[PDB]
Amino acid sequence: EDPPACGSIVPRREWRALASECRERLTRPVRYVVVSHTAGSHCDTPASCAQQAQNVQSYHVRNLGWCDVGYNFLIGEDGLVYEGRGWNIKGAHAGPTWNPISIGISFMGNYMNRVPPPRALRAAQNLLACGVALGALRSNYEVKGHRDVQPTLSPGDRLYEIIQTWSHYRA
Amino acid sequence: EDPPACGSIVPRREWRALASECRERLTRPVRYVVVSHTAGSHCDTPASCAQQAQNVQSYHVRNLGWCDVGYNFLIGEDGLVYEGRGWNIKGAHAGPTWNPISIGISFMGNYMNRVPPPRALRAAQNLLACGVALGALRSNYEVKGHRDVQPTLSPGDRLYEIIQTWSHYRA
Amino acid sequence: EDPPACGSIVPRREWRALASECRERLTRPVRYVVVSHTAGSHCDTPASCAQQAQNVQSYHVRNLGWCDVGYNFLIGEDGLVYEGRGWNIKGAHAGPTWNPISIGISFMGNYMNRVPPPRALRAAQNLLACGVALGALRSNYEVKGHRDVQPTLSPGDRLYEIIQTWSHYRA
Amino acid sequence: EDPPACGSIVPRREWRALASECRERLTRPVRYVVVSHTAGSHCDTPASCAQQAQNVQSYHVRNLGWCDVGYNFLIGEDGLVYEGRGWNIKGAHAGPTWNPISIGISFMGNYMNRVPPPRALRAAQNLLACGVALGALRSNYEVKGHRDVQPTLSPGDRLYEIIQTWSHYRA
Ligand SMILES: CCCCCCCCCCCCCC(=O)O
Repeated sequence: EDPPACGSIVPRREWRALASECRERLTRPVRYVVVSHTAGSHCDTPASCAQQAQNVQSYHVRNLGWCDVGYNFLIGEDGLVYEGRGWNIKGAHAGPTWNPISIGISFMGNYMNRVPPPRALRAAQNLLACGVALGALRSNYEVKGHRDVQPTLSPGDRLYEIIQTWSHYRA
Repeated sequence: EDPPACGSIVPRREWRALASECRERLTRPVRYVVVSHTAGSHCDTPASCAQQAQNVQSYHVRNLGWCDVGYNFLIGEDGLVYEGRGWNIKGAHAGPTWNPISIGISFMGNYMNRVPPPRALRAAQNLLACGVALGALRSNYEVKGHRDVQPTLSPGDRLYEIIQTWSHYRA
Repeated sequence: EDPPACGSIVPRREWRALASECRERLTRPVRYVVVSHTAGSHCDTPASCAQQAQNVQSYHVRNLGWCDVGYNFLIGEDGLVYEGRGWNIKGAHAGPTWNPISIGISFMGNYMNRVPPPRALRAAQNLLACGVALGALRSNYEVKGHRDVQPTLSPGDRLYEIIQTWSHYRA
Repeated sequence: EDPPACGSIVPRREWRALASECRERLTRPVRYVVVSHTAGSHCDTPASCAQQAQNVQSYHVRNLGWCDVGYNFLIGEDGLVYEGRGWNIKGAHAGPTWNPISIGISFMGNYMNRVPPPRALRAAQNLLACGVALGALRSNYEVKGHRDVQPTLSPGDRLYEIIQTWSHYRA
């Protein structure tokens, strides 16, 4: 194995995650990346966004009864990636056919009428190349919108339109 | 576009930077990184760290008459790396002996009696790897604190003592 | 609910196919059939062909890193049909324009300078009649040579000459 | 040292190409080069090679209805390079994945058994050095055989064996 300081990520603890109870592992390297939005309150400062991650995780664990926040990684408009279940653990974002074989990253907000800052998009794309550097993703990985693999308006029309233009996007 | 990773550097235009006029180029690969502080105001939201980078640059351009902001890159307490003279333009930060044979990174704020948050440290940390991947920084680059190569309190007592504990630091 | 079962097709499990990671669906009924060859050794036994099929799949999967073997079906000189991605999943045989709208069937061998045995030809024909009965293929499906849609020698000259005479062949 | 120090290329109009209709661009500096062969006949005089470049384009444009010949450059055994879509326009040679991010150079002939002559090889390597010199290719670009990225025998065994020995070959 080879791992470097590839990319930067706010750690679980830094955004005061509840501890995870989730054990199923993804099989490296993962072929798919699925992009969603939370459809929730957006945020643009470290403080506001650590809090939002906390709120999303809190909704998933307390109300939905999930082992942890369902996303592998969240994205702030503050330009920071926030660690969910990470590269190694199966998430709960895209249903039972896609959760086993994908990494799910979710911008934090509603992207129906808005777009995310060029820094939010930079974070996400840098996260994925790091995923590749680390061997968590395949080099020939493919990105899909949430709406491609499940009946939903996630990741939001504005953002969906945006991710259609990525190098690795295949639908 | 593309790939507009790595390190996820904010671009000159995104912080509303005046254009660069500096032409002297860095002979590669670069052996040294010099870490400084600005000794300016701190900032904790991308909005305030865009304003702060703009302020530093103008001071350098309008008052000192430099071709551009003196540092190769800047680091907020927002958690992002802010492009300055970048990887290839020789900077203005460590004097005549060190300017040509090093990349200068400066943390925006005064770190005599406080530290940069871990996100600030994280971004600096990756930016440095993100520069080895390029050929910009040599694989075994040595990190120096401003006060190690010049007579200055930069980069603040607290920041300096953290820097002393990084693997690539050479007193 | 009626029964017209046309599968004298070796199922993946039986030629010990590795498991497909391919998710893209063809929509039925499919209008086009593209005939390629592997330009690899040919095999005239259920044992060699099963192996050959794993070898072809090892190339597309291990080496090239694809979700599965690229073809929808493979054809052997043993007179049998090997299930590749099957009737319902987009194959990777003929490019971005034809892949979504066709089934790719590949003869296991190099038919530049020999004709594929009559039984291999009967297998392919009967494979096609089977797809029609299933509603997998349009009753008026069109057969194309690989070289008619992509620059390549595939399916080999001798085999290409033969398919040019087929009822459903379309220049 | 000087501004343009590279390479002798037979321009489109000189080997009497049809006008290109392809407008999708590559992003310089390009990191990848894929080497194919035409698989057809070889030519060894600038008269016969201009003729062949004309044939290969006819096929790609007339039969396949493509916007221009698929390759970015072609190499004759006359030892001239023939301009295809060139440095800036995405070609058609290596599929959906590789095409947007590479430059496809194809040797005119079949090298399954027979090597390109020294002058043909010199031409291709000089072409590549020229692309780096112009910033069309990354200083550390990588070469791959067509078969390293698509399932095909090209660029032919003898020629594949040679490119594998090259400074920039990356398996
Ligand atoms: C193996 C990881 C995939 C690499 C993804 C490219 C992201 C940029 C980081 C590496 C530096 C490349 C230089 C550049 O493209 O400008």
